[PDB]
Amino acid sequence: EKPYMIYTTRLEFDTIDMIR
Amino acid sequence: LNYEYPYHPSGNPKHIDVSEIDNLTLADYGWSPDAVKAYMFGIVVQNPDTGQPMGDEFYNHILERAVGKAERALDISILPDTQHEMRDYHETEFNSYMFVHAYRKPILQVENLQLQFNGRPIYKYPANWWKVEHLAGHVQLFPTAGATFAPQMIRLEYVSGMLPRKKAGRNKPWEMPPELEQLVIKYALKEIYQVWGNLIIGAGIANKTLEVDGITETIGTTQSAMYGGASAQILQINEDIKELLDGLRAYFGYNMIGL
Amino acid sequence: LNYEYPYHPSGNPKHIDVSEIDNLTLADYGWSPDAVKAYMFGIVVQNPDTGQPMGDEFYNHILERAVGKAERALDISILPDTQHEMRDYHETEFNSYMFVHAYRKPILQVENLQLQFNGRPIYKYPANWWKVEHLAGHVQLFPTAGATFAPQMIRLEYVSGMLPRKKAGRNKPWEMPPELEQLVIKYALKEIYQVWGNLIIGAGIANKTLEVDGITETIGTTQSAMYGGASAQILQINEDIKELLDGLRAYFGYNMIGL
Amino acid sequence: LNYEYPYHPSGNPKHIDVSEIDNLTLADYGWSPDAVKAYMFGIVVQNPDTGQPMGDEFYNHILERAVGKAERALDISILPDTQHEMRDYHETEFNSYMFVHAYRKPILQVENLQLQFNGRPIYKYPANWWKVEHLAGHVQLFPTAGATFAPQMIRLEYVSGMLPRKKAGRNKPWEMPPELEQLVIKYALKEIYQVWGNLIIGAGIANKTLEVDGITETIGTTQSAMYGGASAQILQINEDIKELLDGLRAYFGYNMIGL
Amino acid sequence: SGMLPRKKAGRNKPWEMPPELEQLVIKYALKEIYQVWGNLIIGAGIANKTLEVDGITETIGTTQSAMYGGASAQILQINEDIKELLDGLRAYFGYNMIGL
Repeated sequence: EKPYMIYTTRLEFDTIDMIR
Repeated sequence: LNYEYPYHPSGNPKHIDVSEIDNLTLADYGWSPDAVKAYMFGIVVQNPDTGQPMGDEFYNHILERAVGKAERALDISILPDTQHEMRDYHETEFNSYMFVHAYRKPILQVENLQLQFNGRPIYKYPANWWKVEHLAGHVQLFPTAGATFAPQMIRLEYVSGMLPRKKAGRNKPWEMPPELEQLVIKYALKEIYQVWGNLIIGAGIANKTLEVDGITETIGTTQSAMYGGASAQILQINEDIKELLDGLRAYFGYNMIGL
Repeated sequence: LNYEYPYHPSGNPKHIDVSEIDNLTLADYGWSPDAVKAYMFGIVVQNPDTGQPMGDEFYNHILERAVGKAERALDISILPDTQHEMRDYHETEFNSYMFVHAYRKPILQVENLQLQFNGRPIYKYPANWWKVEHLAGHVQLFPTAGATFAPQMIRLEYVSGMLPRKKAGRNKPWEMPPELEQLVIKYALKEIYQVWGNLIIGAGIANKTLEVDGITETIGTTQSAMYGGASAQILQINEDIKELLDGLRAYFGYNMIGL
Repeated sequence: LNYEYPYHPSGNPKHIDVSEIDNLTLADYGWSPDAVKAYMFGIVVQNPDTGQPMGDEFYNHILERAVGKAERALDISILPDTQHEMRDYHETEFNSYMFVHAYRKPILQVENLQLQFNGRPIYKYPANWWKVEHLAGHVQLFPTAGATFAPQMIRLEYVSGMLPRKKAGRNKPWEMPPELEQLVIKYALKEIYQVWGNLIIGAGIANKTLEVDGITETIGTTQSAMYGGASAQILQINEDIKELLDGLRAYFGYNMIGL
Repeated sequence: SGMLPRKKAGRNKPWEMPPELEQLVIKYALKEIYQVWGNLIIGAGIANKTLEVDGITETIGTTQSAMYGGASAQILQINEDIKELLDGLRAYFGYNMIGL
């Protein structure tokens, strides 16, 4: 009536690339 | 035919009762603090010195001002209100089936229309003569049966505003478009993002690094000497507002007057 | 020939029953939260404070407003609704086989057409005279047998909207083109990405490094002092929207009127 | 009809008592230090030499000057005041139903209107002849019954200003629009941010690093050799001011005069 | 109305679909599939990562960035191909015209 007035993200190694 | 007197079903159908204009609220149009908070899902605005969340009073205040802004960016009356106008006689438009353009639009319904002189009714036009075009804001008469202008000869009373839409995805010409609700939300949200962009990080910090006893932390924030923390969101919201305003200024027409 | 009275098979063939316009839903056009999630395959939006995924109420809300946006970016009626219009007599168009352009298009079918005076029908045109062009939004009569204009002489009732397409890859002029569905999806998705962009990292972080006892972990995120986390996706979505809108604004024509 | 003499209900309805114009205050329009602090939620301005917070005297000072700025950026009278004007005879406008444009607008009510010669009233126009258009600032007469100009023939007294709005989200033509309140707030806030921007860090520091015995602490602040600590917030406030001013300069018209 | 699938390689009758229009439709689909896939090549919203653990160190820079998405390059090239194809096909079909 009246006017109003005053997570998840993980780092990990690529292990297949480590094998390579 | 039978009807409540002024509200002839063809020319001036009744769309709202004059009791309801006192009862309708911002919340009935879907403007609520929770509707804002939904667009910031996963954020809280919180005083870093006390952990207290921001009070809903500020949300309501911002919403009421955002509605005012929307009612000025477009030449419209959103919330229902009773308008009383004294309009000038102009010969061309008076001859043009007593054409008058209301100052406020849409028209929900016409309440009274009279020709008067010093407040005395000179003639009271039968309600069955009244022709109303609601979204345009036009009123005309189609009678059943020394100067080019004169001031305040016509007395016009009407209700302007929009009703909340009755179906999903649809609006009648006297019902609020769904996208105008989103426009008002976006206007409020831009202010809430301006507030929140000060509090994500210690005030005036752009970079921090701390190293203590073999623990090290470095943070780069989105704050910078040029851009505030919420710059990105505000820019995107301004783009959305621009698209919405283009659309709504296509829905309502360009204003024109004959001199 | 035999037919339900208003729906003459040549001039005004029946395309929908007035019972179905209450039964059709957004999901029948494929606008569903599952479709949006399919375009966001491999992403999940969840509140970091609780792990709760975003509720389908928000998706349906955004979808309905995106439908409204599409219905204003193009001068079209997407969802079936009954329209009742009072249209003005104009001498040129009245002489031009009683030409009237509907305010809303496409026309699914015409329900009533009458010439009237103070709500009294002066004449009721036989349904076998009605000629309808659905995608254009044009109605004409081809009878079998003191001023240039007058207000609200014509009473017209019709259903506007589009039906869901019957076959893959095809549409009739009264059926929604397959790509307008994707436009509405892109509009919804543009909002969902703006929500998701706040939750990829803690608020207001562009970079972090944390090191403990010689273990080091370091992130540069897609956030920045200028660009939000979902900037690139929104830019691509805007490009797709631009192509779609160009195509659809070639399908529907330029608006024109004779003064 | 019965009325207090000058305030004929049709032509010059009473909107305020001359007692109230002394009782109204800035706080009644919601311009208060608490409102500013609400827009600066989660920030405190305090003297680093003493920890004393900034006094409300400064806020009220800045608010009053911001009101003055708003009253000059737009050609309007915000706060109620009694205006006494001596206006020139011009033949064209005098013949045009004694048209006079007030220097200040809106008109709350007209208090006196007389034709005079060396301060002697030559005629006193009956109040039932007075026609007032409040937001335009126009006064005319519609009588019931050697040179083209002469100086100061018309004596006009009236109250200019705006009343606080009676309902949320709405205003009458004599009521302050909700967004002009926010414009005045933004003007005050733009000064408060310039004060606060000096106190986020010691004077003139853009970067510091301090290290003792291998403990390291490091800050990059939002200050820079070009941009002040509150640059971004002021830029955003200026954008908001620009939108608000465009809207309000559409609400009030372009000034024009006939030579 | 419509087109039939072409009966010979490299050739179409006027009522048969040009081979390049098939490629145009493929490219339109492929642009969307690349938009999907460009989110998944890397952890969402990561532009750089470095990890060091017990004498093993890895650093990766991705094609993702604060401006450009992971599949930006492919999409740009596909847009170039689409532009060439559309110019060709809008030469095959003519300009629309009507007499008023």
